[PDB]
Amino acid sequence: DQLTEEQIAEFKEAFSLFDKDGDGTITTKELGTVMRSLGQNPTEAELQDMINEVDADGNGTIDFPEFLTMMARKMKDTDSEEEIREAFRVFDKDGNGYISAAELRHVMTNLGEKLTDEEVDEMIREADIDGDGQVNYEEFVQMMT
Amino acid sequence: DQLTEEQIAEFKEAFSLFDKDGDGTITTKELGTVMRSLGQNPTEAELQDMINEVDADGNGTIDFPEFLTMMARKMKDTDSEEEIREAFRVFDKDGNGYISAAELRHVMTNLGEKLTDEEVDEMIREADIDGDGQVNYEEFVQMMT
Amino acid sequence: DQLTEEQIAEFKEAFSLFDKDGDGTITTKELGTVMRSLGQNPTEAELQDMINEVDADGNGTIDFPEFLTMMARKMKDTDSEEEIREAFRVFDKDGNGYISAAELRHVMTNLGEKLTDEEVDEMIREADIDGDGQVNYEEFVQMMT
Amino acid sequence: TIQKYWRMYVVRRRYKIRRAATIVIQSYLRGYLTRNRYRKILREYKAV
Repeated sequence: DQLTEEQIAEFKEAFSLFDKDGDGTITTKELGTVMRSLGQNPTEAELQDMINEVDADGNGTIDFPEFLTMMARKMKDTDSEEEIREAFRVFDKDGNGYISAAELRHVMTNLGEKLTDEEVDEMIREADIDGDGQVNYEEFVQMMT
Repeated sequence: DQLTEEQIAEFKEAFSLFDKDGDGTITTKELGTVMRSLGQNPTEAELQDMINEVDADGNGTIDFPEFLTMMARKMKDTDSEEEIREAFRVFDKDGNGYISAAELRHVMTNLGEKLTDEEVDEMIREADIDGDGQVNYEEFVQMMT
Repeated sequence: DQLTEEQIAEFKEAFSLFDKDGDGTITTKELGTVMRSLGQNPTEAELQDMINEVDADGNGTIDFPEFLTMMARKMKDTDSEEEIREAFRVFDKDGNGYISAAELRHVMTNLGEKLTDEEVDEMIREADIDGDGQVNYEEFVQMMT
Repeated sequence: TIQKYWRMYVVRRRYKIRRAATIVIQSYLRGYLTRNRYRKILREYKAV
């Protein structure tokens, strides 16, 4: 059941990493960071939807209860457990369950919300890639879960 | 594992500061103070688990051979020169070992097993904690020996 | 009653240097003097306690049986020189059997109840000390016995 | 759909690392403060 006291404590600790006065507010830039630190799973465009209620150019400020209000609705949304398999199904090399490294560069750096260079490095080191290559998506979903 | 004379002597070099009448037994609450004085660095939860590994009452008393029987079952390692360095590596300024003192004060008061205001009074008086500067972690570990 | 006739005689003989009238009563001013003479090593605060245990307003005067009762309060303590050899080990740099003259000066005049200027002068003269060096605690406890 | 999940994974991981590291540093510091009080008390007591 929602909102036993200890839930609010755990979520407020994660927020208290980012506030540097103790006034209960953060910059809008770190809203995605606190949310994903707790393992909540929104898109960039889904964060942008909320930020249009509060920010003049992407450099504003936002209270703990505003963040927690967005989180309260996102905590009833689905875990994407079916959705991530439907996504990876598209990028299989031959239908045996294995994503190609070539397609994966287009998935990282061209399609959708993309990834920046120094965190594409992270996925290359996670996958042990020194040339042409591949990865099983059921295993990779299990690892990202 | 089994235990040896010089280690048992060092364990009593801590314990006999607290066994004030030489009873050979202490009320179990003080065991955390003894073990931290002895150079192990466990959490409260690990002190509770090391009590759980011998079925013991935290509100009772613990005689010295039963304490040595716990030490022969001891499960949490907490003395390693490398483990504490791994913890500092994520706070490095550029890869040359520098730690921002003000940021460390913020994080240690707002995340994890947080420092209280009276512990900050004590820490100021007894660890000389800078509010303007920075410290290189290699020396800083060996200052806290 | 806690002393043999031989023990009572020994303590009465010594007490009769500080009682000066033979009526069986001492001034509180020499109470420390007679106890320190009769093998005891009482702290300043322990002399204060033992007087205020008898009377907290009083008259600066104590009966011989009440003095023997202060000796009885001490004589339970299993006091012997090996724990004193161990006391100096806490101030040894090498384990060589040696305390530095600087650390000894700090020990005597910063920590604890504290020796006075003349108690230091008197001890230095008796000890055959020469220069701000180091002093062997095995030999010194042999002299202190 | 993959990009949201990877953003979650790496941030959640770096939060766990920093929270664990913080707890380790707090534990080592409470270790030091205990050892300093022990060293002071012991010296005072043996000096007397």
